[PDB]
Amino acid sequence: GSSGSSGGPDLQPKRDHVLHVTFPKEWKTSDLYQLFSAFGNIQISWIDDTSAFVSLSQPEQVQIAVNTSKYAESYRIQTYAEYVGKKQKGKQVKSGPSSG
Ligand SMILES: CN1CN([C@@H]2O[C@H](COP(=O)(O)OP(=O)(O)OP(=O)(O)OC[C@H]3O[C@@H](n4cnc5c(=O)[nH]c(N)nc54)[C@H](O)[C@@H]3O)[C@@H](O)[C@H]2O)c2nc(N)[nH]c(=O)c21
Repeated sequence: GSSGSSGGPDLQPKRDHVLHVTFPKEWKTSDLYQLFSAFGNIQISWIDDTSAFVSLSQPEQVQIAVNTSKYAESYRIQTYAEYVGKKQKGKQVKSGPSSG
């Protein structure tokens, strides 16, 4: 990093070790630390009442969390790149996402 290098002059993604997580509005930072305790130390960055980003120390841990979330029924997990690739959310259709 700021020590003297960024990996190269290329413009590839920088979030391959980061997840996006979706949950009921009653979930807390403590439930998130409990969910991701399987991967050691982490970092958490909110974006709504019902979703946040979560950083992990390896992309292998990201792949394991994305595989294991298929069995969850009180939360769900995807990569940062999946969240970006689904940004066209289309949440409601009564008039449009501009109105709900
Ligand atoms: C602790 N939180 C926070 N949030 C959601 O994340 C948003 C950003 O929070 P934060 O990073 O702490 O930044 P701020 O210092 O800017 O926070 P702010 O002064 O707005 O005060 C906190 C807000 O978050 C709400 N909040 C706290 N605890 C809960 C909770 O259990 N559920 C919900 N749904 N909201 C909570 C407060 O009422 C206040 O408005 C933040 O704006 C919010 O969207 C959050 N979301 C969940 N589900 N759980 C949490 O533990 C938190």
